[PDB]
Amino acid sequence: LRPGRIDRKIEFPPPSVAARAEILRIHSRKMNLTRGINLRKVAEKMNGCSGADVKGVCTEAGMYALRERRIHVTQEDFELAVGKVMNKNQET
Amino acid sequence: GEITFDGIGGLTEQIRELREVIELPLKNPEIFQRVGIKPPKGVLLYGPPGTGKTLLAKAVAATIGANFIFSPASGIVDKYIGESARIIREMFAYAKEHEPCIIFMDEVDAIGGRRFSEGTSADREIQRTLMELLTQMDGFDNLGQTKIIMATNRPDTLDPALLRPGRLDRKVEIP
Amino acid sequence: NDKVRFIKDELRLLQEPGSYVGEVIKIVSDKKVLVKVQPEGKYIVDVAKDINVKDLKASQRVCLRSDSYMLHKVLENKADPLVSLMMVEKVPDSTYDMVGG
Amino acid sequence: FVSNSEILKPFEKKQEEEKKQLEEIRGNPLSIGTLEEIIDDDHAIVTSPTMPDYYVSILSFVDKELLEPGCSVLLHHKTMSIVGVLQDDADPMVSVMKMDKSPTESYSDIGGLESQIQEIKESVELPLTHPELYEEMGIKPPKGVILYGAPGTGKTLLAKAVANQTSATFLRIVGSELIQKYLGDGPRLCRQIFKVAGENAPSIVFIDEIDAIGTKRYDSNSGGEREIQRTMLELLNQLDGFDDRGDVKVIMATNKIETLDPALIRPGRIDRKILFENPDLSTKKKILGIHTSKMNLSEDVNLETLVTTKDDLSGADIQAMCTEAGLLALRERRMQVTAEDFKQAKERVMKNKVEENLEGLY
Amino acid sequence: KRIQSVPLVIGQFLEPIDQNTGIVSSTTGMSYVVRILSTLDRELLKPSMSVALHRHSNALVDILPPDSDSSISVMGENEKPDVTYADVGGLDMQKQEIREAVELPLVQADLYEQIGIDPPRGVLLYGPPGTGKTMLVKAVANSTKAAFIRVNGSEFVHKYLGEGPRMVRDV
Repeated sequence: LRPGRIDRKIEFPPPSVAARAEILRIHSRKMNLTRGINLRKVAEKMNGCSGADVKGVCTEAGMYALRERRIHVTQEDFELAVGKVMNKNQET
Repeated sequence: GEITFDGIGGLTEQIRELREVIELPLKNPEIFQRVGIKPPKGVLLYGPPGTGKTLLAKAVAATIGANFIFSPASGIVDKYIGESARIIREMFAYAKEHEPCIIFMDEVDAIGGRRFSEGTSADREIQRTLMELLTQMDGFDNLGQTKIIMATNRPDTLDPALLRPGRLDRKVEIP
Repeated sequence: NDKVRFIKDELRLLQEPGSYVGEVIKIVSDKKVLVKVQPEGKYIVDVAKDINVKDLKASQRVCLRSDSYMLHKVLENKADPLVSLMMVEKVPDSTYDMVGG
Repeated sequence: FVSNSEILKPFEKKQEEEKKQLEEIRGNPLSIGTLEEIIDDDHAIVTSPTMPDYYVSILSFVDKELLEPGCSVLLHHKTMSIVGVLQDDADPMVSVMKMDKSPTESYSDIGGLESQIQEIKESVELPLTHPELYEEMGIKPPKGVILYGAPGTGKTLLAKAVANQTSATFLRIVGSELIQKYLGDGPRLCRQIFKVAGENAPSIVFIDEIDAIGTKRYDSNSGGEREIQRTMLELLNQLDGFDDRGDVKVIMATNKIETLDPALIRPGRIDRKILFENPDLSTKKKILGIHTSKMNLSEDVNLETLVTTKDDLSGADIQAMCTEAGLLALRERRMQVTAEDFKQAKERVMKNKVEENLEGLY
Repeated sequence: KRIQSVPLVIGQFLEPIDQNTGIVSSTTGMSYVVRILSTLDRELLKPSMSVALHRHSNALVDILPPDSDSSISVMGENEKPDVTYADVGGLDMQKQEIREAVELPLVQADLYEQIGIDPPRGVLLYGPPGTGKTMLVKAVANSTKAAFIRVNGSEFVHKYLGEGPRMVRDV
């Protein structure tokens, strides 16, 4: 670390209520959802998921739709993936 | 062997304990049918080598009346383009032909160390060739005739997969 | 007439075991050419009357005789895959909005 | 040409015929082997991935100097006897080595350090272009130089300017990668660098920040890690065991070489000591003033205002204060930087890398 | 085509060049450029399937059918497996992917298009074998009951040139 070998070390913002809808406003394009999906309201029910884990929660949402074998994913299937993903993060 | 009963023996509980999982499938395997379990091949020997340990093969297995094929670890090395475990695969052809066949691995600590650092040179293939030996305890081969006997000097980093309570059962200490 | 004759031509042309293909690192002024064979080492060979040393680009797939190893003609160009693992990506899948913040 | 008539007449007659004799000993596989050893009976040793077995005898076109133990040569088409030799060029297969380039360097930004600048020039740049004064005097000049302190502050930047002042071949070798977890890779690659480059006289090898090697303590060889102490043992052979004529020059610039130093330096092969010095009022003006030669800023701001009261800001600290204050003014697309960016750039540099031991009085 | 006949030498495909002219890799590691027979079907070529060559002339003989399968790599199927999937429980929470990650994409491929997430293509399982890790693998053939290939590569790749590449392709 030198003045002009490395100029500044950029710090990223921590996750928050508005930061949990980060991936929700983008990945939802290629992923099938409904119009009753509120990206900001559903994010309020989650925790510790911003960039990486929201992609995993949306991935687990597709696995839940395979049991019902439907073409849509509603807010009911989101709560099942909120606690399951956090169980793997709390390990170790 | 040309030798009579155990001269290194004298322990009635442990020596006869090995014969129960051997002579049972040889005549009537009707006990494991009602229980509904696979016949145990597990035999493990840990302690000082050659003393009450090594000679059990040329003694106990000699009186069973079964095929005894000595399997040295220094003969399967094949320093140049190693065939290794692929040699042992051709040996099981006698087990399918002759049912009373016994295979004895003699004092092998060489495959024991798993090398957590993985900085080896010629030993990386050894952990690789060992996985083919695990296939005989895993895959399509199911017999109950050929017995699994592996000996080691010390309970060091030795591979826990081969230590499975299905793969290795009877553990005979040398007290 | 150019079909059955091509059938009989397959008898004489296939009498040899085949041809070799290698990469050309450089050329010389002796009317020879250096071709690097893939399974073997580097070999300096001779071209034919249909190609010169000025038109030979570095690292090009050509044709080589079996016993004589003479260069017949240029078959293909440099291989499409580069090095071993190339992760270089221009204009990746992330353009404007992928990861926020 | 004139001789193309008279002298060329008894020339080309034997020039074309010998080429046909070459085609008899060449053909066009031109197999490339490797010559392991030269035999006074003119016999060679073939090498190839196909494992060749040949008694081949050394033919003409090659001499004892051209034939080399382990460099590629050309072979006969059938008998596979040695014919020619491969010419080496481009980048060898040894470790990382620079070839040549001409940098643009001089003494400008490091101005004010001339007290220690003219010292290193005496033992480095002067005994290069003028190979004299050692015949009349008879004292061998030192080999390399050793610098310990904060690099990039103008102490190491001094070595970057000397590299161009030599007007000759400059070499830069990496001293980091030797610390690899493998045992024995250190002394190998280091010997092949100076042995192959011994043909070109100028070298001046520079190495930066070796914190690993040099573990000795009470004995010469301890029971410590072998990834470290044995790698240094190769440097003893270059600076002491096997000494050149003054071609190879080793330069090492690190933080603190104290414990590192007397396993290597030796009494009199390399004599240099250069440490980072706190600049005075005169040195700080030459460092900051020359940086502004091409820089433009507000004419109402003096460059010596912050020079009076400041804490240990070297040329490296100023390099960022010029860039940090420049990027803020460039956002408005202006070549001049205001006064507010001058003090703003000094704080974040002083509040990060610059920290004292809080030792007062004394 | 009959000039070739019985002396078949197994080759390998490399890359096309010209109509009825191409290079054919050989199992010995020496590539040969031979004239492709006009009778041969040129839409069946892949950089996998082996071909037939000659002993002396080393000329391409015949494009091999789908029966070109070589048992040197032990190519076969599973006949009447043993371990049953329904008997081993307790992992059902994590075993929900048995039919979802295997039989689901092979039957209904339109469900992943109606979702928009990548299907479970790459599958990796790490842990001690024989403890129910491998017992689940043998249980896949029971729920499937179709062509099943279980081959453990360890030393299955050759330590010398050319038998390794046999296992690298055609499998």
